[PDB]
Amino acid sequence: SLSTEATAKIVSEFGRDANDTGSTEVQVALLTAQINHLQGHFAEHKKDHHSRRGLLRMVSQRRKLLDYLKRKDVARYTRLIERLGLRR
Amino acid sequence: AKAPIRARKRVRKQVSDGVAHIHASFNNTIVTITDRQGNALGWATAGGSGFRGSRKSTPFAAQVAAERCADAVKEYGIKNLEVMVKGPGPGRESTIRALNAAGFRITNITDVTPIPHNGCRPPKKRRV
Amino acid sequence: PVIKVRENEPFDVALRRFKRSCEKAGVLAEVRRREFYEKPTTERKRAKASAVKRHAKKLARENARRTRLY
Amino acid sequence: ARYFRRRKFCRFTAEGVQEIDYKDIATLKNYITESGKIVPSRITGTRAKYQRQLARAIKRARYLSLLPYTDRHQ
Amino acid sequence: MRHYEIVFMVHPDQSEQVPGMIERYTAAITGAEGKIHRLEDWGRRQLAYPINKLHKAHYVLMNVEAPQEVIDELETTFRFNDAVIRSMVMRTKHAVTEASPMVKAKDERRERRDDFANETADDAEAGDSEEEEEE
RNA sequence: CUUGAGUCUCGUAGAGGGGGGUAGAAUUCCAGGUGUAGCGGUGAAAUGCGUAGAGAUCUGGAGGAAUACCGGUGGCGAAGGCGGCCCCCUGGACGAAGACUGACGCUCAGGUGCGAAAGCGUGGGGAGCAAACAGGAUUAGAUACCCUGGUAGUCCACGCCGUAAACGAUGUCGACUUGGAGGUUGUGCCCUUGAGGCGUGGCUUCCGGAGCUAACGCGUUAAGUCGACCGCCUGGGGAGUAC
Repeated sequence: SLSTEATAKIVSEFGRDANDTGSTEVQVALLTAQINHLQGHFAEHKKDHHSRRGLLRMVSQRRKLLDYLKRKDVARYTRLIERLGLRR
Repeated sequence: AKAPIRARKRVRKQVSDGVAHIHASFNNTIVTITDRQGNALGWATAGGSGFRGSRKSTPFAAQVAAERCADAVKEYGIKNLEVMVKGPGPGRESTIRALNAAGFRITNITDVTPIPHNGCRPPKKRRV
Repeated sequence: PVIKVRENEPFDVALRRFKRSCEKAGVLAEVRRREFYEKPTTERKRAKASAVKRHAKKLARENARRTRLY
Repeated sequence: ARYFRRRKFCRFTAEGVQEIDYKDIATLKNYITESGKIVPSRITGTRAKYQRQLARAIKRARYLSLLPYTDRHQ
Repeated sequence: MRHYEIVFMVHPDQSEQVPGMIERYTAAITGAEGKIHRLEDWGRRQLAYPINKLHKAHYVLMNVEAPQEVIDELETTFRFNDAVIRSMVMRTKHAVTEASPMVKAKDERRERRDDFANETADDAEAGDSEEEEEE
């Protein structure tokens, strides 16, 4: 679930120029926005365990699709990690 | 307890009407007549009928308790009574019946047997 | 315990059968026993178990005839 | 003839009265005794959706005093 | 936006307070691009059991849509309102803003069975009969 | 590539989590009024409470756990797990069209994260019940049995090793296998004529045919037909302890 206005910003900037939501680069970016919002919540609410299950899903898929993207084009990968400003 | 008394004529306040509260327990019934504005005008009990023990806690012992409370308030000058009932205990009908034999009208037979929103945890009792 | 459901025409005897439909159950029925939080789902909720008895009671009349036991 | 859609006695043998609305007192009293409490959903032959949703809509209605909360209130 | 169906009642003697209060709460809903989709006044009605004492209260079904952010501030203000005795707001899922189950009983109230008295003139001043102070 | 999985906007159903708000009621308690003799407990009973005026009742207040009947074989989570009602934050699941990427997959030593319950450190909170502790009652004698008084505990917040009966009395997930119907839900259609039917999905479950079991039992969600990978067993007692 994401706000409408973010979902279109993500579509303009990420995936292909067809403006899709299915490609590896834009799905990484869609997970990231949901992770990013949640780590802001997860400064407190430290006993909120059924929602954390979800945190761990969104992180686990993000790792996998970035691993996939390095198995695929090295151009697409090197751009993506730098355009989406990921990790620390 | 009650006595085998000669015929009654005595005055207190000539009130004509009252409300009653019948408080039913697991061992007993407590029957208490009050004024309509809320002030105790007299009581009886089923252990005070001297059945004692479990034997105090039956439809017949409850009866004799209601007829008891109903007797003393004739000196209060009551002529009609109405009732509230509050409990699961015995004297289900036989107590309202006793009040009615005292020559009273009893048109409003109000169940108020209280449902707390899951109140205080009970003694566990037997292992079933 | 006259039961709150009102009797047709008021009288000194409460008509305790004709009033009850769903009273005591669950609130004041497990009286003087130790109270649990989530237990009722498995202690009390026995509706499935009781529908099979309602089906067997209505089935057997017809089958007692059909086997020729009647 | 086609598309008559809920004339009378049609969909269910016991009619669904409300779903999740609680502001009319009379739909709610359709399943509420003179003791001031709900009849079981096995007895009524009510459809489960409306009943499951009624468990929220009746607690709501008691809390807005459209209904008696309690036996004491006669 | 998401839909929150609020209904509330107000203590009779204190009903003169709500006609000022309502016009800020509606500006906080339309100022955020929400809508008030009916605003039905029910007249004075008899409570079954008292709420904050007294056996009477004056009924309003407002019927809101507003974004989730704004209704959270506005509900905490209504609950700590001294004029409001209680309110209940129902879930968004599968929620109606048309075709009122009480549509005939609302019209009946207003027409023929109301108070016709000054504390229920105020209730309609917070009702469909809105009279409101300038901002 | 799609045949695996994943993802966007719409709709839907539920007690999933985490934080906020909120009403009325018995016990109980405080204040004032009224009022007399038992009250309480059980198999029956005594301890316990009361004439120094108890018990109960009216009016007002106090206080905290809790919130049903609705609540169903339901539904949600990962096994255990979740129930007043409402809002904020947020997970996970079910349907449907337009549409997309295209094995990005399975399992998992290590691992980080996380509790039914009580245990547990301090703060907040205490109404009721109760291990202990006193005493009664019971009697091969009575710590068990049974009762009365009654504390920590139960309740909230963070924090510490996540304990057991962690389950369809299935390790996981996945692929394949006559179905019908229930419980109950998206949605096209019905005289919208059983919690109903058909069309097309859904979990969840009863029934029974193939196969499987020592027997119960399972049966299309397997405990069938098999598939991969991990965890783990090798007689009892002593020991789920020791090390």
